[PDB]
Amino acid sequence: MREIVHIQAGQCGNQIGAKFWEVISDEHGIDPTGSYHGDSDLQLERINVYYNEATGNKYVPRAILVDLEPGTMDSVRSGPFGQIFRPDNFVFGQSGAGNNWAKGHYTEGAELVDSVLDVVRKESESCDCLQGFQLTHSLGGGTGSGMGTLLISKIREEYPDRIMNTFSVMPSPKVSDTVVEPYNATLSVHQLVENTDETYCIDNEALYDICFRTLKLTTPTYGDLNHLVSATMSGVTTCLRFPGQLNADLRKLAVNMVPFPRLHFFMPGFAPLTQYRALTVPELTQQMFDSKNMMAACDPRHGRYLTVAAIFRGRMSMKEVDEQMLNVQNKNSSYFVEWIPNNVKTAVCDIPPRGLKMSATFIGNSTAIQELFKRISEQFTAMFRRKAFLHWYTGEGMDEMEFTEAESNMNDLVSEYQQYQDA
Amino acid sequence: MREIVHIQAGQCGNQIGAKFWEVISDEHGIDPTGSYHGDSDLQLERINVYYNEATGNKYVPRAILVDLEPGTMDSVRSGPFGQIFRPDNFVFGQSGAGNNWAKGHYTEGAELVDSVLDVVRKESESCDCLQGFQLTHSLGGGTGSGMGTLLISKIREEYPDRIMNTFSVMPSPKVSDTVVEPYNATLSVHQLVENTDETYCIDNEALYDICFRTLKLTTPTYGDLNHLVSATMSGVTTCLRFPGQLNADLRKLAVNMVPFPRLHFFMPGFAPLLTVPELTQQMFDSKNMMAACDPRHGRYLTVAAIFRGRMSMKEVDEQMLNVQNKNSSYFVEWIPNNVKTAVCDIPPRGLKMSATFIGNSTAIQELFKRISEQFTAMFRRKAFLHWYTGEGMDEMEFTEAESNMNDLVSEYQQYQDATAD
Amino acid sequence: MRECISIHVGQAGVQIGNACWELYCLEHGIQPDGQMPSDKTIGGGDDSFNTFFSETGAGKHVPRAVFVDLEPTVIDEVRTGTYRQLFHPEQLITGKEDAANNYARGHYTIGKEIIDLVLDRIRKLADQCTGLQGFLVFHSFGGGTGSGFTSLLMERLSVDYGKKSKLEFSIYPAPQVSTAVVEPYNSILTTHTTLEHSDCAFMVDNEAIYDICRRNLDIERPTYTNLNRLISQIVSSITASLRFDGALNVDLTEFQTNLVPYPRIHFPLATYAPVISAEKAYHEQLSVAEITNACFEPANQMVKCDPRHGKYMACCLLYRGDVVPKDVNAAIATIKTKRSIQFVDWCPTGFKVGINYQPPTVVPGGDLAKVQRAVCMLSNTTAIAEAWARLDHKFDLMYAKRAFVHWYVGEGMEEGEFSEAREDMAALEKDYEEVGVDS
Amino acid sequence: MRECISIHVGQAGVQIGNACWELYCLEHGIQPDGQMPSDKTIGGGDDSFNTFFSETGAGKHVPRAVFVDLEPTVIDEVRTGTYRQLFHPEQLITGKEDAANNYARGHYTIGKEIIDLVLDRIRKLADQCTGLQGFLVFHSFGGGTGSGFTSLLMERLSVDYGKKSKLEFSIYPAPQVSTAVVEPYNSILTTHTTLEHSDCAFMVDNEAIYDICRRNLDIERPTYTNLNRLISQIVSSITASLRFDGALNVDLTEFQTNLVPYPRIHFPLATYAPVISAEKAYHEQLSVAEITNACFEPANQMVKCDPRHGKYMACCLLYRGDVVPKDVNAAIATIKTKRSIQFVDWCPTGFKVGINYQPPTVVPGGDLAKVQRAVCMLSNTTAIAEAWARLDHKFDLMYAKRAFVHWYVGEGMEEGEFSEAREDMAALEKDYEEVGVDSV
Ligand SMILES: Nc1nc2c(ncn2[C@@H]2O[C@H](COP(=O)(O)OP(=O)(O)OP(=O)(O)O)[C@@H](O)[C@H]2O)c(=O)[nH]1
Ligand SMILES: Nc1nc2c(ncn2[C@@H]2O[C@H](COP(=O)(O)OP(=O)(O)OP(=O)(O)O)[C@@H](O)[C@H]2O)c(=O)[nH]1
Ligand SMILES: COc1cc2c(c(OC)c1OC)-c1ccc(OC)c(=O)cc1[C@@H](NC(C)=O)CC2
Ligand SMILES: COc1cc2c(c(OC)c1OC)-c1ccc(OC)c(=O)cc1[C@@H](NC(C)=O)CC2
Ligand SMILES: Nc1nc2c(ncn2[C@@H]2O[C@H](COP(=O)(O)OP(=O)(O)O)[C@@H](O)[C@H]2O)c(=O)[nH]1
Ligand SMILES: Nc1nc2c(ncn2[C@@H]2O[C@H](COP(=O)(O)OP(=O)(O)O)[C@@H](O)[C@H]2O)c(=O)[nH]1
Ligand SMILES: [Ca+2]
Ligand SMILES: [Ca+2]
Ligand SMILES: [Mg+2]
Ligand SMILES: [Mg+2]
Ligand SMILES: [Mg+2]
Ligand SMILES: [Mg+2]
Repeated sequence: MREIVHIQAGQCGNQIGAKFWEVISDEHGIDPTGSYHGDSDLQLERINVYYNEATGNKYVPRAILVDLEPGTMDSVRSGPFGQIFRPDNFVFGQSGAGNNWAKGHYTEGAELVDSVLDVVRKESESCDCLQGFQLTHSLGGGTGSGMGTLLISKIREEYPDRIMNTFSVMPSPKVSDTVVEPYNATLSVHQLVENTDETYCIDNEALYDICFRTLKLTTPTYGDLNHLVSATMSGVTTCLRFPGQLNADLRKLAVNMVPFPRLHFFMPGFAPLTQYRALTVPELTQQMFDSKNMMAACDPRHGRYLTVAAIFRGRMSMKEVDEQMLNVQNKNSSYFVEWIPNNVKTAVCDIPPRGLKMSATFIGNSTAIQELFKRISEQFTAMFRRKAFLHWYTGEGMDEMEFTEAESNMNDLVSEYQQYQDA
Repeated sequence: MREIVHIQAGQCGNQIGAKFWEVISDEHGIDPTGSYHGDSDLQLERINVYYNEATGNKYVPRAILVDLEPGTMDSVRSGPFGQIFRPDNFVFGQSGAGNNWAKGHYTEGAELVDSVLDVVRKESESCDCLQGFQLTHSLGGGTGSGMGTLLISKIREEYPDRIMNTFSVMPSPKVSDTVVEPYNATLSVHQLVENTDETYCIDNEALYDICFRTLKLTTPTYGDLNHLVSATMSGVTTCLRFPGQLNADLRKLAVNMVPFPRLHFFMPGFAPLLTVPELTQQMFDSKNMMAACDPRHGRYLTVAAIFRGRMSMKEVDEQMLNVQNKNSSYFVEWIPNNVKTAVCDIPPRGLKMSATFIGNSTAIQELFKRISEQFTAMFRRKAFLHWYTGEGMDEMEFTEAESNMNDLVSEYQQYQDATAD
Repeated sequence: MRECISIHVGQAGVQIGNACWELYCLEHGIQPDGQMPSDKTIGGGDDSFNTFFSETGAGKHVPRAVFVDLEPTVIDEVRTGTYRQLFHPEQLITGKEDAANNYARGHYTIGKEIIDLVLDRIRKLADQCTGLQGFLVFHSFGGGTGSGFTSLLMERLSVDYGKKSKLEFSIYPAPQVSTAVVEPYNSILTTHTTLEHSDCAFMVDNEAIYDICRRNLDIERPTYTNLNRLISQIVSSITASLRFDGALNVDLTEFQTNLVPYPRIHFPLATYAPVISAEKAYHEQLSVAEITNACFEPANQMVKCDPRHGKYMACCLLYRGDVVPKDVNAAIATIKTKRSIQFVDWCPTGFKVGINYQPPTVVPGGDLAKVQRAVCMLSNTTAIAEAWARLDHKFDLMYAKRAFVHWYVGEGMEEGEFSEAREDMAALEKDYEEVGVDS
Repeated sequence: MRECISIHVGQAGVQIGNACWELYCLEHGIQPDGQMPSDKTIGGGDDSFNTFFSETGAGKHVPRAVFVDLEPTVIDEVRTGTYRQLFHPEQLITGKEDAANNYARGHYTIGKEIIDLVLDRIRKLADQCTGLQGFLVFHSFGGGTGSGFTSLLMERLSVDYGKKSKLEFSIYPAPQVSTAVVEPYNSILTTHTTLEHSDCAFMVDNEAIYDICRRNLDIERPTYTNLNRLISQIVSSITASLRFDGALNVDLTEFQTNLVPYPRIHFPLATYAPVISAEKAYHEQLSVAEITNACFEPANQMVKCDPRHGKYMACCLLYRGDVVPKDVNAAIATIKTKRSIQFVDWCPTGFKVGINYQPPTVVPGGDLAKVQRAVCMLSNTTAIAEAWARLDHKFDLMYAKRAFVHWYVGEGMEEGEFSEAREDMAALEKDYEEVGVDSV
């Protein structure tokens, strides 16, 4: 039945993961106790994708919670919808990964991984027809970055043919915890380029800018950034959670969105950025393609679009939707590749998210994403040229050779992206 | 728990020794009967440094009186605070020393050293944690000079990691007793250069002049000189006996005062003989040195200064800094921050405020030169050597003492001229 | 009496299939529970409708059909639909996970495991047949199943039912109607693999049916339901010769005798008229000459192309309703000297004509107005080569960069099968150039 | 979990220890008999303050601390003082004879008599821990015990706890306060011995604290009691992240990642603001903008050096009290344009900010005014090598003539150990030069 197992690891992974469940639980009418209280059968028709049905018309998120420190775990368990999560699926250690990729991937994480796999394996046995896994995590810490990528490799070893889908938060000096985030992120991008089928790049720098420059918020918190992440996550999974003309799953999504295997990093976008005045469909499509609405700091105009998928939610003129999309394309055809015919697809969905009359969600595969990796790479080299802070890693058993490899593999990625920009 | 074992030997030894107990008993509130009659709790805090606690809050000096002749300790047990002294700790001979170093070190004094040892040992088993010993004697000749240095050497073999501290009174002809005093001094300096950790050079030459010129005394007596000696001894031992902001013992003083092992001979000073500015100034003046040496004919290796009485810490700091800057030339550069200053609340008897001076200065070589001059004058002509060879010594032993004292003066020069970069 | 078994593969064939059998039932008077009062012989009989329906002791008529899809979501709607009781449960074969728009996954990976089961279900139906004439395969070009599993099925059918005829109803992909980017790949891949296992294939271009629904029916955003009701009208016109008493196209081999003179060029073009909106309360019904004249308007063809700059190898006019031979000859006389009808010089310039007096039936509540006379024209024109040229060009654009190939190679296909299929298509276009053009 | 054991070694460490614990109690509402009425969990709990206090069945909260000194007189005050009932006797360990300002005596002759006993008491404390995080070691550079015994204790701890983290709060000697002539020797000696065993050291220059107490607090001649009360405020700001929970609070091990670029460069420079007197605080109300700016004034630094003449490798602002991010950011932007914050080229130019909501406390009868908001800046700057240079020159002046070296050799040391220690210091100074040079 196209069931998806959700895994959320680390502090960021659990806070955005936790908001995701709060939002989609709402859209499906599930209350914090897991009892259906909605008004439409549409809310229950794909409910088996993300929720496992317990006896007593009870719905339980098919979600696994992972962390090396017990804090955020307790934070979620007492948050709004904390009770809705299955207690057996809170796997957490005590030591913490100290924002150290090596601790999460090799030393501290290794002691806990098998515990997580037993829950993963448990939730999968409970699936008529497992579709794939999805993982929320940050790339610049330790548990999400390192243990996350470690789980993604262990899961691909036991489930070599399921789909691996991650929402990956990229680090930025504007919202920074420690200086070693380029190290943690470069080691992880390496893993992602090899063991995931689809990755949504959610760039904290972009999030910061959207809050600061557009929403007019001098002092943005992680709570403001996550509001945008959950909006986007809800929109990207619409076709998975609600009925529509579109009889598609994550594999069909990857076959059409990923023309070459290593280029599976997606630029997400959302409109309107969070209103009394209603938006117009021309306005929704106008913003969706605007650089200022991309959740990844890359100017789409600096590169070309390989594949585009847009999802409109709301009760709207499907004809006008279609007219406006062909306008943009015919208005920006110099930013789409001519060698992939008809590479901009649109899905409409009648259920609008709570709070908005209608919205659009943008999923782009664009060569401009290289700017993001170039940025990560510039900040990596500045430190690595002098081997600053390496001792936090070499003291956990890692060697410099492994940093050299990740950096090299990342530059290749940037090269691949730029090879298809001059087609 | 930092007990000190006091030992006084010879006429001079017991004389200045007796006064030392008169003064520090008065400061701590101990009457001649050993009963505590003071009014402050500061007087009893470090009392165990020099006193044992007897049944019924009776405090007994932790002292051992030694002499080769009963005609002196007889006196000691008659003066005020003579009953305070524990009667077993009297260890007196009979024959006498006859101002002959050899009789005190090799022949007569040896017959009696075992007897004193058992007393020093018994007093040491009593100590929670022994600091070391302090000896008041005299390089002038006989018991204190020759036997005293024998005791130092015998105690050292049994307490080698303890501190050996002497108050040594140097001979001067202005207060002379015998002609052979240069001979005895040199034989002792030869011992002290090798077997003590720190030695205060109380010089009868300086004491004579202070009484005469300064205190304008025409006919100075030993009473008058000793009164100086007491005032100084009370001073140099102040932070041993009271709980000042300084937390230190004999070994911590040695470590900061003695840059090289042989150069452990100090120049005491005392003022007055009245504000912080003058009190500091007199303290670095030659007229206040209990040693016939001009601080300005050599250089200070290290200096310690203790101010007693009620005064402003800040002014003390400022006045001590000004003296150094205005006399920078007279301090070696290779020992940074080599002047230290303590302040104690309670003053001495009869003074609103006093200051004591402990200098390790190369100018001390003048003292040694003086003795060396008088020694080499007699030895050159072989005068009186039979007194010593008749006890078993040979001229060789007289030569070593001279050649060793020459070097001692030679070292003090070497470092006086030493430069930094 | 000879039987015909229909096979519906993938989402497009299953739904198009649903629509046709709904129409077949309304046309022969069969109830949604398989009853047929028209039929007086209970449990048997050799009537013309028995080529598409078998009967039971209980008087129930069952389509000679099999529905196969690699995921249950579309067939389930048939299992709980209005004609749920009309189908035996074993006629409906569903899988666990689909082919993800991946021809390789449908033909090689998932296909290998489900092919034998399907062939058994087909055998079960062939056994009940006393003269099977062959099969009608309904499928899309673009679906991973419609493209990939179909071509494996067509390969096997040629083995287990050698002498029999295979006819194909194919849905050509158009971006106006839900298409994935890789659909050009699946189209060439399946066309090459199946080109020698199909005796005759009717392409329907979703672009064409889309516009017809917009122009003639005034539907702003046509849905699959709108499209499939119009498609199954064309399909019903093509198969009626098999289901009703008649003389023209009485069995699958006449389609190839009348329409396919060269084997590889077995792609006839369907035009159809009149398409009239049921929302038009009044609308004068056209004459025979008029509906005939419309068969030569590009607007009414199942594939957008211009037959005027091509040559014909065969035309076949199939009228349904109130049509007298006298009026048919009159129109044909006129449309010869009016329009541009080039025939290839090695073929007679003529028209095989059929008339079925029963007029088109309309699904009640459908979009189509009832009409007293309608016609369907099957012509074999080199013009249709346009649809191959458009498709092959899109193939070229992506394949030059190797885009999306890794998904196919990853299911076990060899990259060289791309070049083989494309090289075959490059020959197919040439076969049309040599047949048609001149210096 | 995350529990810290605090070891106070020798007079300076013990007397700094009193100040700190008195303050912690006042910060958490713990009484001198150890009762904490606000604490509802009797006999246990996993609260933030529990990282420094254990609990007994009777509701007593006992510091996770050991006091060690080679003579009793300084601990005896703790034993008979106001917080005497706070510690168990077994936590207060003293010998009979100290090290006499002699490193050789604290690390060998005397120290060996008592090291085993100290390590046994530490173990007992560590066994009461669910997740011992590390050790905090309070000592002076200049004393025989502070330098010699500390080095011995650190070496042993590396053997018994491996790479478990060890943090130092060190007292750097200054002539104005109360320094012995040999303190430059004990300083270079212990710095060299502990260097490979210390994850991070906070030096407090006595000359800096002394000057601050005079200028800012209007104290003619500051005493040890004056200096320690100020030192303990700095110590409290650094550990505040460990003892208090908060939405915007950052853990000290997170700053530690940004404050240590390389193992040997582990000496952050601390600054604290405001150090004002009640007479002056009655008028001025000091904003986040003012106290932040004050951290970049050379004269407010726990170590006397000139950061304008160096380069930054990390800057952490630790705020506590009535402070909100909007103001912090606004402040940092001002500083970021009016001052010479020159960073090295190989690390970002950000400022890492934590904010603790609990406001500063002051001991009753102290010299600091009660304020609504304070800040402590932990910066890693090459400028701090100036302290190494000053101390190394004094060492060289004496060692060139072997002055006082006989005291050390008499206890068992070899001249080789002196030159070895010095050469290490030499490398350390060169290490600070190189991190500052620009990349290729
Ligand atoms: N006319 C028409 N075209 C359809 C219909 N359903 C799908 N299509 C078209 O067929 C193509 C997609 O093929 P599908 O039938 O969806 O695919 P499938 O056979 O299920 O294959 P997989 O889903 O990949 O396993 C697209 O070009 C669609 O526009 C339908 O009901 N009618
Ligand atoms: N800030 C501060 N410095 C102190 C304190 N006590 C001593 N110091 C300094 O520490 C150095 C001396 O170290 P101490 O702690 O006295 O010595 P110790 O560790 O007891 O060593 P020993 O007694 O020699 O065995 C000097 O530089 C003093 O100024 C104190 O309470 N506060
Ligand atoms: C499960 O949700 C989705 C699944 C898919 C698509 C998609 O984008 C609208 C989705 O929503 C995010 C999709 C998108 C991209 C394509 O290429 C641009 C394509 O041809 C193909 C598609 C989808 N097919 C169509 C015709 O829209 C199937 C895969
Ligand atoms: C037992 O009492 C004393 C003990 C000491 C000292 C001293 O002189 C002030 C004393 O009073 C006589 C002392 C002296 C000299 C120093 O400087 C050369 C020094 O650094 C070291 C000191 C003392 N240290 C300090 C900081 O004054 C410790 C040893
Ligand atoms: N958008 C967002 N980023 C976060 C959040 N929490 C942490 N981050 C970022 O993630 C990185 C730190 O990873 P974190 O999740 O704290 O570490 P982990 O627990 O070891 O995985 C930094 O770049 C933070 O800015 C959050 O709630 N939202
Ligand atoms: N200041 C002082 N010097 C003394 C005293 N008695 C003797 N001397 C000096 O000590 C030297 C003689 O030593 P003395 O103690 O009399 O002889 P001993 O008993 O055989 O050691 C001479 O230089 C005397 O001037 C005394 O009471 N006070
Ligand atoms: Ca019948
Ligand atoms: Ca508690
Ligand atoms: Mg974090
Ligand atoms: Mg005499
Ligand atoms: Mg399908
Ligand atoms: Mg001490």
